[PDB]
This record gives sequence, C-alpha cells and structure tokens, in this order.
Amino acid sequence: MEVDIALPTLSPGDLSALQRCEGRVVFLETLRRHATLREVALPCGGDVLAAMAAYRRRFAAVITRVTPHRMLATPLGVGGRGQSLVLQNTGPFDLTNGDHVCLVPPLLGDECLRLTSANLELRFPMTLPLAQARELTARVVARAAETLRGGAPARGADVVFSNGRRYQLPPPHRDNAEAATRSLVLNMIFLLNEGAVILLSLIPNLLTLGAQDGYANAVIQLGSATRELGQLVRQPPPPLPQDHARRFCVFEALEAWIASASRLGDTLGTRPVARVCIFDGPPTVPPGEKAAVVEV
Amino acid sequence: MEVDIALPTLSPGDLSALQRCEGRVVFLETLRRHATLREVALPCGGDVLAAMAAYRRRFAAVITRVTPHRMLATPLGVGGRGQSLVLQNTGPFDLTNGDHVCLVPPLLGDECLRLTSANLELRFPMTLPLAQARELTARVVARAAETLQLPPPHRDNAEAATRSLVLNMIFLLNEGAVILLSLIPNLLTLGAQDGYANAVIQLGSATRELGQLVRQPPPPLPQDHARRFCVFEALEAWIASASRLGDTLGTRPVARVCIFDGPPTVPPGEKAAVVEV
Amino acid sequence: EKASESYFMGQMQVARTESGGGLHLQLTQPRANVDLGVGFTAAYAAAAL
Amino acid sequence: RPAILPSGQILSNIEVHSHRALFDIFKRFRSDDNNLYGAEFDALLGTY
Amino acid sequence: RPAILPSGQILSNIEVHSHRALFDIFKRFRSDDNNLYGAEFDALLGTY
Amino acid sequence: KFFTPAEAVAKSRGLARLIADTGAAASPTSNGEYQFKRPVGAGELVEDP
Amino acid sequence: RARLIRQVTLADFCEPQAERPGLVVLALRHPADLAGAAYAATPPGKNHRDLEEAWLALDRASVVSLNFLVAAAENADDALRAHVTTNYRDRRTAARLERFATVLRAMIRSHVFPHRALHVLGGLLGHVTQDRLASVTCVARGDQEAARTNDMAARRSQVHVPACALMDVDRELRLGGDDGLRFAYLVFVYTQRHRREALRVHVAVSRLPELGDALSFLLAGTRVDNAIHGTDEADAPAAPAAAAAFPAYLFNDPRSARCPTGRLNTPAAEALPVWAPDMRGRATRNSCMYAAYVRLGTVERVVRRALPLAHMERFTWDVGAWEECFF
Amino acid sequence: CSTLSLVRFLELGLSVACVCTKFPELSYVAEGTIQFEVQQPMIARDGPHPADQPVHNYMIKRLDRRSLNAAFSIAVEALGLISGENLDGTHISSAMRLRAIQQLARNVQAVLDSFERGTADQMLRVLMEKAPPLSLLAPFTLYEGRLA
Repeated sequence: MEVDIALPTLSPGDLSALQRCEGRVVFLETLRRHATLREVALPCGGDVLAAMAAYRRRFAAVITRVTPHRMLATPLGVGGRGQSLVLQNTGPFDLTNGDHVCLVPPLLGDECLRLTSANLELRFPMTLPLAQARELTARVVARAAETLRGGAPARGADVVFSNGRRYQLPPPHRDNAEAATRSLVLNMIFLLNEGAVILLSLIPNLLTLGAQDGYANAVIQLGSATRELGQLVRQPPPPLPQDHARRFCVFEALEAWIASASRLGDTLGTRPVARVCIFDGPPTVPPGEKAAVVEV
Repeated sequence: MEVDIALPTLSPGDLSALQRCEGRVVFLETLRRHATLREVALPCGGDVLAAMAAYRRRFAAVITRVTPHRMLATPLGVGGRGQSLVLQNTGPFDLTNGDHVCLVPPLLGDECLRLTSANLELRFPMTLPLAQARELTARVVARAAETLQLPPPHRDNAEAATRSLVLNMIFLLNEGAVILLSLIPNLLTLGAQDGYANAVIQLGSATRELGQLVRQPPPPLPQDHARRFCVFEALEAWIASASRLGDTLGTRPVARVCIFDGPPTVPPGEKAAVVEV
Repeated sequence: EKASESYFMGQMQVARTESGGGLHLQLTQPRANVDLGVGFTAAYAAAAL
Repeated sequence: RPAILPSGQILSNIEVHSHRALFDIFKRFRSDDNNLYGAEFDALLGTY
Repeated sequence: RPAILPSGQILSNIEVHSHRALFDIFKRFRSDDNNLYGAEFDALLGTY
Repeated sequence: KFFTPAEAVAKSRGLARLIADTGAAASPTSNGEYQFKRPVGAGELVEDP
Repeated sequence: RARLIRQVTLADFCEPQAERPGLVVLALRHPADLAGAAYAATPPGKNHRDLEEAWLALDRASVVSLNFLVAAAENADDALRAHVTTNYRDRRTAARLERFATVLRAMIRSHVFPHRALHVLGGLLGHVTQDRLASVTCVARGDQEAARTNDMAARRSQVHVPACALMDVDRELRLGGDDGLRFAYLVFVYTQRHRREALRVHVAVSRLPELGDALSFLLAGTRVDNAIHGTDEADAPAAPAAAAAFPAYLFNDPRSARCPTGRLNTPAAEALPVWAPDMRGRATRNSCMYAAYVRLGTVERVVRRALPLAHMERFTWDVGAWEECFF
Repeated sequence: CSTLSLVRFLELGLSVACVCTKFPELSYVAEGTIQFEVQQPMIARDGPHPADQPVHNYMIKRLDRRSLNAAFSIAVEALGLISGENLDGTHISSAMRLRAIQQLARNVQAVLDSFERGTADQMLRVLMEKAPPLSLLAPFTLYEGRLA
C-alpha cells in the first residue's frame, strides 16, 4: 500500500533539503498509488484550527527514501500487522521509550520548507507524546487568554519540563502566533463559558449552597442513585412566541452546545497514532533524530 | 478468531431474505467460539436511548458468509486494528471516503427481518458518519432533558442520560473557570472589530444573551495567586473532558472507510470496504 | 424398531486457525436425521424413581 | 405432484388421518381430483 | 519431566479430578502443554 | 401456564400433536440454587402431563 | 510474531534475576518534571515542597516491577512482603520500599497522581546483568508466548500476577455471564485525607469494555468519603451572598433593563443587576478523583496455584491510554 | 500409563434403530424431504348407512439438521520441533522430537475417536425426543377412527 509521489524536478541544493526531511509525516488525500507533490501541500502560514480539522479527513503517511524522480510514502491508518517504520521526531522536546505520539499542527513558532524552485510550501506537523501535547495546547491557550484581558502580561511560569531540561516556550509573536492561534483560543474559551452558563441556567441555586457541606453533598448525591433532590433542574420560564426578537429556548441552546463540544473534542487528536518501541539504540531520542516506531 | 453462529431449520421464505444480510453487524454478549442465533438477538424497536446505552456494554461482530447450516461472523475490535473487512451501509446519509462510522440504533423501527419459523426478529443497527451521529445524539439527549420519525422517552432511563450529562457539565466549574467567565464582555467587544471573531460566536449563542444583560465584578484573587495559576488547570481539565464527551453519550467511531479503486462516495444499501479502529 | 431413523453424515470439516504461537484445530461434521414411520415408532416407560 | 417409481414399500397398516400433525404437509381426497391429472412446469427457453 | 517408558498398563477407566485426595501432587494440563519439553541438566566437568 | 391462553392461537389440528409434545417440552426453569426464569436460548428436554 | 522493547537501567526496583519471567513491568517518569509540576499543582492550603523532600529522601533507575510496587501499598498480603524482602538480593531493600511508599503517599497528597507517572510496558522475558546494572526486555504487542526466553527449561512463558491483588469483576458483580474472552485492566485506587491517605492497587479482568459506572459502584465508599474530606484545608468564605444566585427570571422578560454592546465601560448602564459567581473552596474534579485505570489486553483464563500467584492464559498484549474516574 | 479403549458404533446394539448412510455433499444441501404414499381399505355397508369411496393421501416430511465439534489444540514448542524450525544438531533434540510426535498421535487418537461416541449419543438424543410416554399412548390407540 506504499504510494509514490511524482516530483517536478526543482534544482540542485534544494533537492538536498528535500532529502533531509526523510522522516517526517505528510497528509495524503486518497489512497492511490500515484500522487503529485502539488497535492500534499499547505500554505505554511495558516490557521491552526482549520488545519487540525483537516488532519482528520486525510491519511497520515511517512516519507521514506527520496530520489530526484520521486519519493515514497507509507500510510499509517490502513496496514497489515502494523509493521515497523522509522520516524523523525520534530517536536520541541524529546520523547522517551514506550509511549504514544500524537500529531498536532505547528502550534508554536513554525518551520516550513520553502521550495522556491517549485513555488510551493510544506507543513510537517509536530510529533508529541500524548500528555505533554494535551498540556502544551492548554499552555498556549491559557497564555493567550491571560493576555486577552490585559492583565499581568507575564508570570515567569510559562515553562514546560521534559526529561530534566527546562524549555522556554518561545515568545508568542514569532511567526504569526498572535494571528494563527486566535481562532483556537476563541473557539475554546467561548464554548467553555457557554457550557458554564447553560449549567447555571438549568440549576440556578447551585452556587448558593453550603460552601463545604451543600455543594459536595449535591455532587455526591448526583453521582449516586436517583434521589436528584427532586427536579434539581427547576422548570425554566416559558419562552416567547419565536417571532419576538428576544426569544430564548434554553434546551435548543443546550443541544447546540452538546453538538459543538463533541465536534471540537473530536478535532483535537489526542487519540494515539503510533507508539515508540525503540530497540538497539539510545533509550531517549533527542529532537531531530530518527526513532523506531510501530504503528498502533 | 471467527465467531460461528449456528442456525435452526428455516423456511425458504426467510432463508433467502437472510442471505441478503451479508454485510450487517450484530451484537453478541460473550466471545465464545460458538453461539446460537437465538442468543444474538434484540427485541423489536423501542427506546432508542436505552438501545444506544446497550451498544456500549457489548462488542460488535460483522457477518460474512451464510450457508444453509452455518453463519460466520467476525468480532470487530478485541485485538486488531487493520482487519480490513466489508460491511454494507444502511443509514440514510451516504458515507464518503475518509471519515469514520459509528453505530446508532434505528429510527421509526420498520427494520426487522421478522422470522416467523424461528419466532424471533433482528434489528441491525444503522451506520452513520461521525459528524451526524454526534448531532443525532445531541438532539435525542436534549429532548430527554426537556422532559424533566421520533419516539417519546421512557422517564426511567432518560434520567440516567441527564445524570451523565449534568455530571460532565458540573465538573467544568473551577475557581479558574470564573476567571474565564469574567471576560464575556471583553470577548463580545473583541467580536466586533474583526469578522472571524464574530463568526465563531453562534446566533442563539446563549452567552450574548448574557453579556448584554448582567455585569460581573472583578474576580476575587484566589488563594496563592503567586505560586500557581488556575486558568491553565481549568483549560486542561476542559480539554480532557471534551475529548471524551461525545462517546460517553453515543458510541466511539468503530471503523474508518478506505477504498482503493471504487468511486469515492458510496450510496445507501451498497457494500463498501473498511478498516476498523 | 428395525428402522426408525433415516440418518445421514456429511464430511469432516476442519478449521486450522492459528492462534498465539500454537495451532488450535477445530473439528466439525454436519449430520442430518429424519423419521420414516407413519404412526409412532418409540415409547418410554419411566420404570423406577 | 407425486413420484412415479417409489423406493420402499411402507408396510404398517395404520390409520393415517388420526395422526394428522405427525408431519408437515398432507392432503387427502376420495378419487378423481383432476388436479393430480394435470402436468405443469416452468421452462426457460434460452440463454444468451 | 514425565516418565519415558511405562512399566505396566493401568486398567480402570475412571475420572480422576474427583479422586484427587488419594494422591500427593496432581497436575492436569488441558492439551499438550508446551512446558514438558524443555530439559536442562547439571553437570560435573572433569576431576583432578 | 394456567392463565396464559396464547397456545390457543397455536391452534391444534391433531390430538397426536398434544400427545407427542408432552414428552418433548422445554424446561422453563434453571439449575441454580433457586428457581429462575430460564434463558430460552439453550433449551432443555423435560416432560409434564 | 510479537515485538519487544529493550531498556537498559538500574537494578533498583525490578530485579530480573530475582523473579522468573512473565510479570508486567512499568516505566517510571523522570522525577525532575514531577517535582517541578508539583510547584504549580499542589492545591491551596497544603504543602508545596513536600514531594521535593520525599524524592530527595530516596537518594538512571527507570523500571519498576508490579511485583515490587504492589508491596508498597496499603493492600498486600504479608506473604508477598516477606518474599520481596528476603528473596530480593539487594542491599537496603526494605528501607527503599518504605521510602517508595512515602513517595507515592506524597504524590497523591500533592495532586500529581501516580497514574501520570507510570506508563506500563509488557511482561519481561530476558535480561543480562552487570553489577547493579540490568537490561530488561519485555513484549509490547502480540501474545506473550510468541517470544523465546533463554532459560532452556521453559522457552516460552506465561503472565504471573500476585493473586492478592487480582480482583475479578463479573463473578463479583454477578452479571450471570459465561466466561469467554475477557479484557484485563490495571486499576489504581486513590484516597485523599490529609496526612492520612494511601493507595490501593488491583488487576481487574472482565468482559466490560467500559469500566465507568462499574468502578463508580465498586468503589462507592471511596468516592463517598473522598468527596467530603477532600476540600479540607481550603479556606471557604462565609455564607454565600444572595447575589450569587444566578438570576434566571430575566431571560424572557419582555420589559427589562437592557444594554447593547459597544457601550460597556462605565456609562449610564449601572442599572444592570449584579451577579458574583463565587467559587472558592468547593469540590473540584481533582478533589473527587478516586480511581484510574488503563486497558492491558485480552485473556482466556485465570488459575490460582503456587506464595500465592495467578497464571494468565493466552495473554495478548494491547496497551491502551490512561483514564480518569472521578464522577 | 493408561490406554484408551476405542469404541465402534456399528458394534453396539443401538445400530438397529437407524439406517446410516454416507452423503458427502450434505453441506451443499438445503431443505430436503421425503414423501409417503398410502391408501386405506374400505368396507361396503348396507341399509341406512351410505356407501363410501376409497381415500388416498400424500404427505412429506422435512429433514432436521445438526452438527458436532471438538477442539484439538497443540503447542508451539511441539509445532516447531516437528517441522524442524526449532531443531538442533545434538543427541538431545531428537529425544524430544519423538516425545512431541508420539504425544500428538496420542492426542489425535482421542479426538478423532470422539465422533463415534458422539453419534452414539446423538442417536439417543433424537430418539428420546420423538417417543411419547407409553401411559399417554396405550389408551389412545383404542379409540382410533372414532375421534370424530
């Protein structure tokens, strides 16, 4: 099921650069034994949310050996017995032995091949261990949020450790971090606020219970069996005749919120795509260096 | 492993109808190598919410061959992720190449290969793409929340769905979450100078109805606002929850569609290759 | 009695499915039977208890 | 639709109507049903 | 490490899991365990 | 089995049917430490007059 | 066939000559980032450097056998403690077990849970050891007995789990089911009461693909007494103000005070009602965390037979991701 | 050691109950049936009673179909020692290849045998289902032809 990519001959020098990316991943469109390089290309300055949503409607595939004529890829989704394969780690920090990798767009400052001879760009997504990625996304979003309200712009604690070494989390203005991430932070903060508002509208007296004996008791009763303190959700007031300009049906809003939250949760990765099973090598692979992996 | 489903003697009036069910999925309860047909069988349609809650407690199985004595099957996911098989679509929306599929109980009933000789009936679940199965679950659970082409709920299990939902929502409220809750007007004002910023906010947003009706004061500084920071923790918790909110109400996507040669979009009622996840 | 059942046997059918290093064979043979007597051709008696 | 040349002679001289439900399908009459005395078949007249 | 040749044959045809009281150690594997094959040994290598 | 008349809908077109059935009935109970509704799927041969 | 992992390491916690093959091993995170993330993760009121000290009191070493970890918890049968103590060759071992216990009890106190510190590898089969330096080798996918151990008495192996910790579920919950192919889950049990807390380990098998409600009912007492004593040491304010009651009567009011966007700084808009959602000291999610589990693989059979043990049957290694259990 | 005592079905006495026959294409066979022909006698009455014509009737019976099964699992070490995949050049490998092959033979001799005891049991299982209890049957054959 190995696909090859026609390569419109570029030049000397640049082809060496293309040879250097012998380990990254590329997102094909359909499983055909042929494809043109013009197809697997994305404007390397792009919106992170839309790219992360598009990563689902494609197939991952790693670039094996390349030649001036063509380059060979191997998809990861379909496969037989999950054969081994090599992978070039390209995240900001290393990844250990025996964990799961995830594919996220270049959330921080971006790197992108600029094949000036062929006049097209390429984006190669980062390769992160699972938990560290799920936390780095929250890190960047929370920094943007703290900036949003114009409060204290720095706290000296936007740092992430990984195997001892301290990482700095580069400043959030380098390529377009003030523009290619706005979409993500907006679409997340908004949904969070909406969920909170809907809940509080369904249970108006939640935040007026005992500071330590009422709220905990309500939560423990709700987690346990059917008491539910009656209709813990008080009957909301009756709506308007749906042409009055101020109609508000709470339940349809809850419906829309459920749908949007599910969709946003699915377009975030965090479902492992591979697992490092390195063997006969240094147990900890630094960034930029290849690492044996078996697809999940 | 190949689950073997045995068949009783059948009249030719329904054996030939069972032959046509070569690419649909059934739900066993235990994964023994052998199992009789009578075992794997669900009652006639009722309480799509209860049924959707039942698919979680059993692992699926798709059938491949139907002989005059024996009817094979394949346990969908227990140890494999690349056993490329074929299953036919039976949902209204045509599923295209690329996307995953999720099993959903049927609507309106009427899909029952009622076998008279054996005195039983089967209800094979329909197959929908993820994007629409999420929305269907949303609609049904919201309708269940309303009661404190469409069947009515039962008030005995709808409370369980409401309980799951309200728990997953309650645990979003954090002393960091209020900090985010404080910038609703600062968000609305941002959703005015630009176009995309306004685009991300919905129309019946259920928050614009609030930011223009209630003022909230500056948030109280939490205990030890120097050592730790709360917004980060609340956001990480919300990611962890929302990544698993869709499945907890419906069902995880069970397989993604891959086709090597045929036309991309496959219409209803036609078999299409697949790989499971 | 002398002939109460017509009884047919098929052919032994194996399924040599490999499973976890060692083969795990699975034997199977289908067989069919039918009565051929008008009127009953059997009766038990329930002697002891 | 009866067979022509039988296989074995049933020998028990038993009443048969009283044992109705001992088997699946059976029809009885008295004589000259004029249905027995009519041949019918379904032919396919060509393959291409 | 079972025995290599049996001395004399047994005669009774009786189930045995129910009479595990009479014996001292009793082990029943399902079918062709892969453990009764590996055979190691100690050795003494030369005396001076 | 005293108050359920649905067997009438399973209409009787022969007394020999009733005779041959008692002696071939399926056991409706289990083999547990109590008497429970038996899962109809398995099926067990029991007689009752 | 199956594929393996080799990780050279120190003979600290898993000691591959002391145990025979066929027992699950775990990978331990680098402790530096745990100690760091504590600084921001321990809740208000509690200590914020006690994990630093607890770690410093135990002085790379990377793996830890489950046979070793189960001993350093609340639940354990003292026979296994005696085995680990008198059967491990290593110096100073009992002291180290004590320190490790203190480490894990500090981990739960600082709200950096050990399930975020121990990824699980397969069952070890081979090892070559220098003086206090080993290189264990464990399976990672496929079934265990596809491997080939250099014992030459038993080439293949099985999977051994201390029967003291193996908690069955179906026969426990009385599903009335019939044993076929069952999953296998390694579960952790937290309990949170300041300076009086512990951790319980188990290995659970069942046909249940989704634990969830099953553990929520299994560990009912733990969740109950954890939700109420968990918020302790957090200063909650006095009785909540009536302004905290989020007003709902005002949504579909045709006549009510209103304010369009673009005039929200300090205009003549003071007529809007005030509402101060005030949440300071209530039960957060990390406060109600009581258990965490992760899928291990599929199993045919479990038999008990000897120190008590529990031999698996046709274990197929398929490791999954971690899971929270708080609701 | 113990020796397994084989049993052959046709040597029992139960074989007088059924007409066994080979049929190597039973797996391809859908519903199959058999037909019965029978015509009753008649006596010519006189007086007020009306004469009667002979009666004929036809009938068919459908087959019943079942199956058997038995597992025969064998190990991986013996599998690799039989083929030669895990053999050795020694005087100790063959000493265990013999063991593995003789154990495999002792195993297949027990599995393949079980399909004789199997049919011996299935014959009883099917006979016992047809049989109506004698008590319910002796008086029934004394009112025959009168159940009008």
